[PDB]
Amino acid sequence: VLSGGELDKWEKIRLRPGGKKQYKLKHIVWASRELERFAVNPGLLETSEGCRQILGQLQPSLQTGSEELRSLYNTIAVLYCVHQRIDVKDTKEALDKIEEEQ
Amino acid sequence: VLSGGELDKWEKIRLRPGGKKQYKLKHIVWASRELERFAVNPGLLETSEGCRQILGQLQPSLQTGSEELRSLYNTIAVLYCVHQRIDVKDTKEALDKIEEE
RNA sequence: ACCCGGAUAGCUCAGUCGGUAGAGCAUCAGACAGGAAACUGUCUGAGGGUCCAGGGUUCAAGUCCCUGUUCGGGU
Ligand SMILES: [Mg+2]
Repeated sequence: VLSGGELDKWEKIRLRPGGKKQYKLKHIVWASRELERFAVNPGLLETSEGCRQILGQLQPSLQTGSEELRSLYNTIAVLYCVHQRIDVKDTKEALDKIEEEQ
Repeated sequence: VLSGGELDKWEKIRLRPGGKKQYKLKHIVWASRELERFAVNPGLLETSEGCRQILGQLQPSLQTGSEELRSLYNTIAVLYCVHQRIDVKDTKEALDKIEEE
């Protein structure tokens, strides 16, 4: 789902801006599982374009969505910046670079 | 109640194993205070034997004791390992080194 | 800008009188029933956290006080 060099990037990112907690492998695994429970092709995770399609498919449901959904949307955003080789240090930053594209 | 060199060790020990809080003087003071209310010589604190005597004297009362008592018993244990020059990094280790005997 | 409420296991959430934290799902391993078998079910165990960040009170803070960050809701 992620390359070798990308993992080392992934494992450097923090969940909260000032947090002392950062992403691990468990997040990717769990994300692919929850992707199927929502009737989505988990294969779309290993490409930057696949994530673009997923993120846009979930953008609307976010406003009315549950806390469990936003969490998923966030993890995919962070994972998108890694594929795009965009450098980010925490989830907030990832969401910002994704909104800058619009 | 404590020597100069022992203090430097005392104030390095952590209350909780991974805790970011460490022992200070207020703890030793507070322990001697609670000692007087129970009719015990606080002078027994500045000796390796004095703490050994207290710790064994309170072993029974522990099962039925208050939360504030456990606290006292622990603070005294740490104070014993410092007197004995036994190396400990937190209260937990002190309790372990006392049972290892 | 102001007021209110959240932040705790990979995720959603509980946590009582302050006294070092639990469940559900997820992940791993195992057991039992039916079945030659692939399999279809039922239960059990384990790992996994320092409780957003920084200070303060206290012998002792997830818990009480203040600040910052952040999310949602309201005016
Ligand atoms: Mg969470």
